[PDB]
Amino acid sequence: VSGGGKKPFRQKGTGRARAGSIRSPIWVGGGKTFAARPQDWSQKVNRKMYRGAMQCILAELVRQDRLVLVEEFAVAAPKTKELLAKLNDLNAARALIVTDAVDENLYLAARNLPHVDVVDATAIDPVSLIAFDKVVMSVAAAKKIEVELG
Amino acid sequence: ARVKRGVVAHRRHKKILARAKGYYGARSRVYRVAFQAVIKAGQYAYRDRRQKKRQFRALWIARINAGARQNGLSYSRMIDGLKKAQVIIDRRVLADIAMHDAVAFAALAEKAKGALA
RNA sequence: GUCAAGUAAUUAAGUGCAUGUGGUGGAUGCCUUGGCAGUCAGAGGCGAUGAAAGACGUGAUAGCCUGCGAAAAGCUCCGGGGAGGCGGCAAAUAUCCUUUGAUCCGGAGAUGUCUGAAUGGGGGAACCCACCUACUUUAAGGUAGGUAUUGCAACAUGAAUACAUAGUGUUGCAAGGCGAACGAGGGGAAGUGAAACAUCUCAGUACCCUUAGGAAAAGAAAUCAAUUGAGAUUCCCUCAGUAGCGGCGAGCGAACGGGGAUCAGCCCAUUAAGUUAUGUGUGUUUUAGUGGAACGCUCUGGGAAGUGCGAACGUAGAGGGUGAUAUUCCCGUACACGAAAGGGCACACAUAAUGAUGACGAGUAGGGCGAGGCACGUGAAACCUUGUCUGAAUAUGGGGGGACCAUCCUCCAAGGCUAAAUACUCCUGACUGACCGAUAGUGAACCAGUACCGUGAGGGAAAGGCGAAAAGAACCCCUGUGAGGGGAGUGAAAUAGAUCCUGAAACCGCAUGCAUACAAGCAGUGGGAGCACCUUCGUGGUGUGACUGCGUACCUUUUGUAUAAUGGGUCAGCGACUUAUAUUCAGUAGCGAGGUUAACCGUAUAGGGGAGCCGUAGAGAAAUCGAGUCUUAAUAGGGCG
RNA sequence: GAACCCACUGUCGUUGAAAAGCCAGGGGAUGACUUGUGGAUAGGGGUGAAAGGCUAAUCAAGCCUGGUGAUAGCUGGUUCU
RNA sequence: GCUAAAACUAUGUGCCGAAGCUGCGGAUGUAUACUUUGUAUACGUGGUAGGGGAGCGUUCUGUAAGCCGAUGAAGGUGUGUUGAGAAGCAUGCUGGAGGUAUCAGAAGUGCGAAUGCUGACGUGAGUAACGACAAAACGGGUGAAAAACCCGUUCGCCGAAAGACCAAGGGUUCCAGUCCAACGUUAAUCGGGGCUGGGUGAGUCGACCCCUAAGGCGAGGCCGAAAGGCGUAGUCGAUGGGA
RNA sequence: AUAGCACUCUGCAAACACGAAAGUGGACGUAUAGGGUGUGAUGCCUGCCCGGUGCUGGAAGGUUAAUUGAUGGGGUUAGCGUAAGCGAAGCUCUUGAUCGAAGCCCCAGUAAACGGCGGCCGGUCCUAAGGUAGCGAAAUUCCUUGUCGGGUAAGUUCCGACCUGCACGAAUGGCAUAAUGAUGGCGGCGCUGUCUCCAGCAGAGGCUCAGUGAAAUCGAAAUCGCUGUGAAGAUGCAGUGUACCCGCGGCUAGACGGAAAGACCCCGUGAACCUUUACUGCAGCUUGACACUGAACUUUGAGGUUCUAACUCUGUCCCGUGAUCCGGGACGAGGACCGUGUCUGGUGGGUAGUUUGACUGGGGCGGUCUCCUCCUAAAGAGUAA
RNA sequence: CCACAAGUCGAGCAGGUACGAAAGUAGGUCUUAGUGAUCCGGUGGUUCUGUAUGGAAGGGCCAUCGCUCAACGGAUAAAAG
RNA sequence: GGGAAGCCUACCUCAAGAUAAGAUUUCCCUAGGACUUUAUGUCCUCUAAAGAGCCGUUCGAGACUAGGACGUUGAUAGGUU
Repeated sequence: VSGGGKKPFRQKGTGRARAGSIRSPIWVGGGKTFAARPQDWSQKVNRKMYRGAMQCILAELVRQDRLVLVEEFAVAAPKTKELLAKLNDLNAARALIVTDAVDENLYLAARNLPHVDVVDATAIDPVSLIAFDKVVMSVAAAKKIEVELG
Repeated sequence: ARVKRGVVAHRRHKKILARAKGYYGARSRVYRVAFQAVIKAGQYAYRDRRQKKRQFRALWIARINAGARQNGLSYSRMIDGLKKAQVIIDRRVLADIAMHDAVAFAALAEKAKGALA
């Protein structure tokens, strides 16, 4: 805090409580007692623990019937209405779409849809797998995730 | 996450001041004095919940003594006579009867002195 | 009816409690043209062609702020844009400008007083006094240019002193000052710890001085290693709190080897890579901008974006605003276009110049004396620097491998240049936050480094909020043509009426109900009559409390406190066990005789990266052995396993 | 013995008219005198007919800013059930 | 207050008397059996320094483009009600736009004290005091209001300063009109107060200028790790000389 | 402080002081001058001691530094040896003979240098020497209000004198002294409200009314006396006595009243400043060795004589130049000295950083601090002052 | 016996001894006081180590020496008011 | 029975807040309605006594108060003689 170098008044004789600086944390306008600094909040996760958690999440989704397997999922043109109809026929209005590769047309079509996101097979994360109501997965993506074992 | 204390602190102080209603001067206006006053009131209540039983037993014994001496007995002799006669009516009911029904108390005293004889 | 005894009711000068209604005061809640910390990408300077920082002027009205400079809220040209505009506090008003294209936005020019390195001399900064040229005036002046010092170069001139040199002058060129952090170099403490203190530590830290660049420094082995192997410099992870140093105290603390980031070498007189300027060419980026989809009805309401019912766009459901909560009302967003003129960066050519007084390194290596640096404090002390005194050989030669000698291995000093990986943020653009929300966050959200204090260096505040829109209360009344209020009127709301959202507490009034003027103390607590109001009429509710038993505050510190031991006038707001790293133990989860990665790469919480760490075997000072080992002559005994 | 320069006694004043004074008396008053303007000496230093006196109401080592959040085996305080 | 006691000695029969014991209702810790149980039985439940266990509230992040809200959120102020507690819930009035379940996550997470910090307001108390004991009185005027302003008639005080000038220092305080909220230790129509407008005229007065003292700076120069010290020629510097 | 007095240093580029140096003051002075130290007009004067510390002068005897490096002993390898082992030279580790100054030890002088001027019963011991003049119950005398005289009715003060001076004394001056002093003590005249013993009066406050309007303090108060109890001196506890509610003018006995985290005392392994023959450094001063540093003749490694060319001059003249700086040149006087750098011995409260124990019927002074035996010690062990 | 660091008693086993004919006795003295940790150095020995290698210097291990550190569990090599 | 400057009376002053609030003399007030909480009941109209005070002139009484005298039917104060 700016200033505060000098003793405000002498140690004895004035009748006041003794003080050393006008920027003491007791005083209004003084420094904070334990001042914070920038922090790093990342934790370490064991590789095996992460992979096991992903496996458990996928198995729970399967046995809860929130994972929908589809042979092929492609879009003809970058059209939000076309994508919306394609998801509505599958009954997956709120969904995360996982594909072996991310087609630019599909990405552009999905960008503006609320509660719809599209990811590559190698970019799935545990929070995304849980947040969405359904996960629509292609067979090729399922095979790659199989090879990676979650 | 900076936390302000105003709402909770105000609620606590207001509850203490509400419990301090009716006291004299600063005891019902000033938080420090009011807070000291409420604790002392609680301590007094705890002690007096024990003192009350003794005070009421003393009152009953005095009234029974008056009735017995009206009927020609002392309190101790009347109690001993009732114990010997096996009557187990307690002092609260005995004092109530002494206050409100002279004839029944006279009958009880007759029973006690008959057992003493 | 008189008299006499006994015993009720009736007063409030003032006060207490409760409730109602106010005042003062400015907490709380909600909010934000202000802060804090970062990521990505730039940039890393300005100045004698006069800087940073200031003084004074400049307006129809002109005090302050902003802009500008006697051409003075502006002038000229080029480009954009298409209906308002004459900067803000700050309304009104006037004169006005503008589709013959204003205001406004971007680029390039013109002008640019005085002080300040200030540079014609001087000086108490914003002032005083000059000289010389050219033109101009006829009076006592005006215009423009010039007139500092130091260093270098050329020229001229020139003493003691004969040649000369010193000195002196003219011309041309260059430098000085300022500013955040980072770099390099010259000097360099003490508080503190060691539970005292002097060696030591703190620490080459704080501070002072000089001086660069966008980075700097270092750098191509007279280097390490010890299987005869590696191969310039810099930075990160390990090795490792190990080997060592140390009043062997407190403490200080490596290297070798391994894993990464980045990778690059070139010359000493005919002389290289590289770097810096100038011009040209090509490519990219940047300094204004243009277009840019799609909503209706009904209910509540002051107001609809809110309820209910249906519809449309989406490469656009980011954000902001509009009278309450909007993808379809406005500005915008995704996307697609766009530059007269100027700037940056990249690559390639031409010319300069530099590299580049230097051609294999002598007062040098080594030595005696005193110091300093190396993790290393004189130690068994190698190696580096040198204040003083000395002093080689020179490839059949010389340096090193931690005292010293021999053998081996390795390198060639006494001459130079060199990018990247690394360090930082005065500043610019965009974006972000389990950061703050007016006692917080910068000292400063507001005309703040201001008011104020000090001779001076210096120190250093407080102060945000009417309403959607001023629609900011015409007119009447009391009053001093005042202040203040009462009506009327505006507004959804005026107890939103100007220091105006909400309006808590301390503190101070008025009103009603009950108690209170014969009675002694932490002011309550357990009982308890009477009264007033309400009432489901009650074994009910609210207020009060005659009379009565018991009863000497709180905190701290102490053997022990009502203590006449400490602290507190009261209220509201703020105020004290945290953060990073290492280690040990306990829970819990994964894997399990195995477990786990670090730096780093990676459009990146994934996936790679096995160097390293812990566990799996002890004994011994150690060499050495090993389910054993040490001691011993001992296979005895015994200690650790 | 006036001006001027001092400060020996007493009363008052002591939240003063005043952070050193007023009143009544007192000393020197041509000298080692008093005084204006402008200069010099700077902190382990200055100056001192010497009291550790004075050096901006501060002196057995001035003031300001930094080291600095010095250290304190001492005192105080430490917030819901 | 007490004397064949209400004193002392000895004996006896009753009674009073504690938060001790018993009775009735409720809560909780540990252990043993029911071979989950939340159930019975048994033994426990005063506590400073300390150790252990379990919870309540506050701010922010996800869940949350969800749920509540102008038919009224947060905040403020009453009332009723629930739990063993920190606390929870419902609703009248005020207020006028936000709030946030559940389960996880992170903390600027709880104040009565530190002669603690900032602001506001009390008690003393309508108390002390209103700053030289040179001194005032009356008539008229103006004005809402006159002991204090203006005019007039009397009285008193200074007169080597309580009068008249200059330097330093200050900076509009000078003059006129107008106003009285704040300032003036009272009121004020008055003012050194607010507002508006005026006012400073030099060859001879002073400054500037010429000249120098103490002293300062100082081309070259001497000296010093750097910064710098001293100093020659010069150049400044009045408190002095020059119409 | 002072005029006067004394001691001492200083030969001029003075001693001394400031400054890192250049340089500046001393001083534009020259021993009748300048610095330091003590005493303090004047009159009479100023005794004894040189053992100690200091200062001055000698000595070349003993001790001692850097420098120098004679001897002795190890390490290593050519080679000689069956082996053990031996082992030159060369490098290297160590040992340290000889030379070597000042200082110190030693010998004298010095007190207007710092200092000293006794003991124990006439005597004796011991000293370096044992107080001269003058003065003395004093600015010095504990005992002490010593004793005597004067003053007073009565005098712990005053004056005179005496002298068993606890513990005067001659330039840290002795004894006096005219004049002088807002100087200390004592006694008189006049005078008085200083007092016996206070009274009256005048002005300014106090008090009342109108206007403005503070302060320190403060846990909360429905805030009596007495005797007792009690963290040991009670408004608040126990017993008892007294007392209707509330102001105003006075008063200061209590509220251990207000004010300032006691300054006395102790403690902290706190602070600061001052002193010294406390410890350890440094500045300053001083000695020798090496360098700057040369030549020619002599004597018994050292000493001497001479020279000039290094170097010095706060000496003269000339030039830059209009100049008491500075530089160059010419002279003159010195001269291998002086002086400076590195190394080294000595001195060094000038200056700096620090240390200087604890127990303890408070602290200090005294005593104690580790080990063995007995008692206290209560019939096992252990048990404090 | 004991906070630690320390202290005390000890049968018996192996080797080499002395005295006794022998069974045997002897690891100082009737016992309990006669003492000083660590660090740093000195001397003797050693089938330990030895910074490229062979040596060496230095270090280790075993035995032993230098304390009125007496404020005697011993703050420094070195300290009064 | 006697018996002291000592005790209670006696002398002077205060004294019924002596809540136990005492005593004596003298003086004053003798009207109508409405209603319900049917009671020393509350509201209207009429009435206002004996006295006390405010105010004024003042005091040998006085800080302010209190106390004493007087207010035209009058000597209370000033003036006048």
